[PDB]
Amino acid sequence: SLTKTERTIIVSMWAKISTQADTIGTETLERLFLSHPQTKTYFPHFDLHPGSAQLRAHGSKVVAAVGDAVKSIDDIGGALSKLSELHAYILRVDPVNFKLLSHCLLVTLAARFPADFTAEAHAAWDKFLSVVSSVLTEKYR
Amino acid sequence: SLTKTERTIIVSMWAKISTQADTIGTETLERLFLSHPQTKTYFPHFDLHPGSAQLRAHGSKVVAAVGDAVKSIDDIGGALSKLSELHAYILRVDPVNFKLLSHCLLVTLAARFPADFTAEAHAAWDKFLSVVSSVLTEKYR
Amino acid sequence: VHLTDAEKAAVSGLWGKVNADEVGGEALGRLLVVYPWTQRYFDSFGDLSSASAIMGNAKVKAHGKKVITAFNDGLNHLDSLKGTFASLSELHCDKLHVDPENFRLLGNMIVIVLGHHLGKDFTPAAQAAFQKVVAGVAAALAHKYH
Amino acid sequence: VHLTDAEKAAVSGLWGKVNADEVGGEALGRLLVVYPWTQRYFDSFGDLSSASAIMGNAKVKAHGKKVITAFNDGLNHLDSLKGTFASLSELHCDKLHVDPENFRLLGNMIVIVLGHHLGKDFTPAAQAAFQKVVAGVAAALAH
Ligand code: HEM
Ligand code: HEM
Ligand code: HEM
Ligand code: HEM
Repeated sequence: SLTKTERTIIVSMWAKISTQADTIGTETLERLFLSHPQTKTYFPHFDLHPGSAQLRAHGSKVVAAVGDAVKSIDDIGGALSKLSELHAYILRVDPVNFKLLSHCLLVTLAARFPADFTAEAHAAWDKFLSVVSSVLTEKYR
Repeated sequence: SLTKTERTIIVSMWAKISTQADTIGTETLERLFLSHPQTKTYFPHFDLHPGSAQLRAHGSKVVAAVGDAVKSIDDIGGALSKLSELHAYILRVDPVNFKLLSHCLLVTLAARFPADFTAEAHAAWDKFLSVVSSVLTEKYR
Repeated sequence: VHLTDAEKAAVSGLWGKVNADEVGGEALGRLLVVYPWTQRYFDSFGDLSSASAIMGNAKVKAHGKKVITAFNDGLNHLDSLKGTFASLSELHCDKLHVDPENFRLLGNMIVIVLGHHLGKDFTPAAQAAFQKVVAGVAAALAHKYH
Repeated sequence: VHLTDAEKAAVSGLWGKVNADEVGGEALGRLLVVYPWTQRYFDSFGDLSSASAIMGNAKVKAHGKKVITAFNDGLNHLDSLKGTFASLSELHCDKLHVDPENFRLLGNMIVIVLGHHLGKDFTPAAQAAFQKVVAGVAAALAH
């Protein structure tokens, strides 16, 4: 349920995010792991130390995924189909964690694009990330 | 929204609820008001004493609405589309309250129809009520 | 948590009317069935492929007994849950990394199973009492540190 | 509710570089905008019909001051949040009837605003510190 305005805010903000995708992805994960240590257990095979190459490569894939959701904002479910199956059947990630990652991304955005991160932008992104999180956990319902 | 096995369980259980709809509706609300008093704030105009004709009447309407969703299960939103505005824009009910009411109804069903309340039937009703709840709160997310 | 000598007598009387072990086993079982992601913490329990397999799983039942035993400890120390579960709180956070929201979910499973077992005896007032208990246990388990 | 001295510093420093009063008003506003149902407890404040309106509502900014002030108090007593907020707890519980889940939301709003003001200074490690603080404050309020 995204209004036309909210949708443009997501597209506009995405344009800027895509030019700093790699750093935004890495910072988001660092915030997640540090603020919510429980999330680290999903990456036992990962080098989660600062500047890590795995983390950096992974953070890039995550933001790219968010980008696909932007490109397919009208059918996020279809776009992220493969990922929802992976996170539910294979990774079995606790739904609460998606809310935690969403919060951390919002923090990264607010700190990186203060001028663009208004209340409305915030509401639009929270709503968008809620749909992305809902789609990724749909396999539990 | 629901698979055939879930649908079958919802319908057969509803067959039983229908004959006791009024008492189930009333028992659910009373369990809710007593275990989660915060919810009472939404009914300041109500005489919340047991046996209340006002409370019982409201209970009948809630269960009636659940039944309407059961009847047209292939399209739950279309059967409850009306109730959305009321709860979301008018009543502004905190979404957490829907989990609470759903939980209370599950307790009522478990207590009333123990033989039918298997783990599978529980899973199906939980998913069904969650679908009903999203529709009623859809004017939020 | 704080319950009147009335609620405490009710919780006490109703609790004595159920097979605690079954309540714990069925509550855990329902948790695994209704919120499938919780299965991730019990890989060593074996076959959890279907609601049927879960509810009849011996390890699930065996573990439910341990859960309910600790739950029973709480029923015997409603004036000091924080302390009673401090050790379990540490285990589930520091060692198991279980998001505390799940403590609330299992608490809800127990309340539902109590209703399932007690029928008419699990009155709206009785549920309210047990609700304070289960909320107390969940909070005690989520309390950071002690 | 423990904090490494290294962290104790971060929270102490960073909370200084920011304008507390603005944080509270903006955190509250974001709460009302992002979660429209929380508006139900503020019919008095007047016009909350839109974001810009909400963010510019005088009564909303004024209340944020008190919320941020209280938050600040608990910030000076990260070891006794229990009693510090005890008074407020029963006020939000027994009198205002606010579902405890909401306290956690406002705490997230506060965290986001801090990142909004401090920018690059609000680093991951810094956020973790404040999250623990925020988590503690919400816990006390609900407890
Ligand atoms: C906005 C939410 C999220 C998005 C868009 C997302 C996206 C992705 C993508 C694109 C992959 C890689 C798929 C592939 O290479 O086949 C992935 C992997 C993974 N994700 Fe997520 N994810 C999200 C949230 C989460 C959360 C909350 C967790 C748990 C803390 C999580 C844990 C994992 C794990 C463990 C992997 C496996 C990576 C590996 O083995 O290298 N994800 N995610
Ligand atoms: C499965 C979830 C629910 C269903 C199916 C449901 C259904 C209904 C229905 C059919 C009505 C009557 C509409 C009319 O008069 O035209 C109603 C009214 C109302 N509901 Fe709900 N409801 C649900 C959950 C909730 C929750 C969680 C709350 C808040 C704790 C709530 C609060 C109210 C209030 C305050 C009214 C006004 C009724 C009056 O003044 O008589 N409802 N609901
Ligand atoms: C009413 C809330 C709960 C209580 C009272 C409780 C109690 C216990 C107890 C007494 C143990 C055994 C400790 C020992 O003797 O070594 C245990 C273990 C465990 N609990 Fe919980 N628990 C609760 C909720 C949860 C939840 C929600 C989860 C995750 C979905 C969980 C996951 C585990 C795991 C993975 C173990 C270790 C089992 C093993 O290694 O085989 N618990 N719990
Ligand atoms: C970071 C968490 C919060 C803190 C520290 C906090 C603090 C306060 C304080 C200090 C007061 C003034 C009471 C007094 O001492 O005279 C207050 C009032 C109030 N708070 Fe909060 N609060 C928090 C979260 C919330 C949330 C999540 C809600 C629900 C949307 C809420 C709703 C209210 C209401 C309705 C009032 C009374 C306002 C009035 O009468 O105009 N608070 N809060």
